[PDB]
Amino acid sequence: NLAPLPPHVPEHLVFDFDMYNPSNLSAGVQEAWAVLQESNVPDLVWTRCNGGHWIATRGQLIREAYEDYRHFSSECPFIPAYDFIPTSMDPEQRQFRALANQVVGMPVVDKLENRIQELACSLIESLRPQGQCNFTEDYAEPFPIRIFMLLAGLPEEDIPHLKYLTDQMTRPDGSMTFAEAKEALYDYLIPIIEQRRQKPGTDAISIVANGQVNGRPITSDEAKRMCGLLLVGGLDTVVNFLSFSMEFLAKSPEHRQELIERPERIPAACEELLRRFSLVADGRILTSDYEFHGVQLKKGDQILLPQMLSGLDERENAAPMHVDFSRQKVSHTTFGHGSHLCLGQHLARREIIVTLKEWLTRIPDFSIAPGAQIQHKSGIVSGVQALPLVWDPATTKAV
Ligand code: HEM
Repeated sequence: NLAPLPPHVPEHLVFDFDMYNPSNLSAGVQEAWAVLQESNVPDLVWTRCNGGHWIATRGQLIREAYEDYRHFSSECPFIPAYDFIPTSMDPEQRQFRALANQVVGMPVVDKLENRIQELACSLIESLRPQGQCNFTEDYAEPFPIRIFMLLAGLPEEDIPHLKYLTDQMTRPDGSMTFAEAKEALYDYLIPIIEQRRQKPGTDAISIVANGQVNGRPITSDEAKRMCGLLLVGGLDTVVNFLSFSMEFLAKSPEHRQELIERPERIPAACEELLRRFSLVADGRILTSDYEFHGVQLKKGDQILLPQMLSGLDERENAAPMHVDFSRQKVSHTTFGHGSHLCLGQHLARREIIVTLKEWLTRIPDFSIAPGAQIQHKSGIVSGVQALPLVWDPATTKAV
């Protein structure tokens, strides 16, 4: 479905890329997006897919647009009932982020690290003697939701229902509309926020519920909308990213062996994997008519600014599809750039590093299940549909 081409858009800039179903997704999702960086493709193009929108294809422009919040607004960040905070905001933004940093900043992640390891260990040990798993379902999906319950001081018994609600927001089975799933999340959070307003702990919800905004107490509406984002922001991104990384390690024994031999390289490897298997593609909306790098943008045009593409740009990193854990400068915008830079980036890195450290020492040798062709999916958060892995349980190390 190709939306009618707006009069202000010149035909030479038209490239009908579909962010939800790119051509040759079969070759890998990053590769599918990287078509936008072929030499015949301009730095800024218009697609008639998905309502019609601009796409910045190079890291320079992606970074610039994210820095220029006055022209490129977050009021409409998705192509093509959402009310989470502080996503859709462009003074308030700063205070909400400051409050979120209080609950997921480095000192919190540092305190949580060993608990993250103990969770990783328990999951891996549960899988280890089987000699197979679907990594995405059996390790990746249960992990970040459990980390959120730790962060937010919520009981383990609440996981199935909360997981169901967040699953309906991104992959509905039809039982709930997005609005219904969101409201049920709020029905869950509201009593807890109220309770911890009056009797706080040191968990994330307690800290949020007692925050201040513009010199007055954070409202219940503001607090639930922040807690909601802290929950959903760290689920599909981590699930899918872990899956891309493990798929790669399964298919590249030489890279796997490098991390087995030199575990001290795992933090640097994490960063290089974040670049190579970057997965988010958000956008902005034009606040006014604006000429950007020789291209006339119109007030209200949407522009896709794919975080994924900056680090894949050969102008930012040489031989960008190659994975090299020793890169001296790993340039990427995997966690975003500018005023909405991911608040969960420190927690996410710790989850990744802990996962790789524990998997590589317990199950150092694993492969893709023979005959399986790994399928990717594309959209705002690109991903791995399933990741069937196999290993010999006699090569593994028991707890
Ligand atoms: C590999 C994992 C992750 C990736 C790649 C990722 C990526 C991103 C990106 C690109 C943005 C900016 C979106 C934009 O500018 O439009 C963002 C924002 C955000 N992230 Fe993450 N994220 C990850 C993990 C997490 C985790 C674990 C959490 C929570 C614990 C989290 C919470 C948030 C929140 C609350 C925002 C909104 C920030 C704002 O608007 O001020 N993320 N993330």
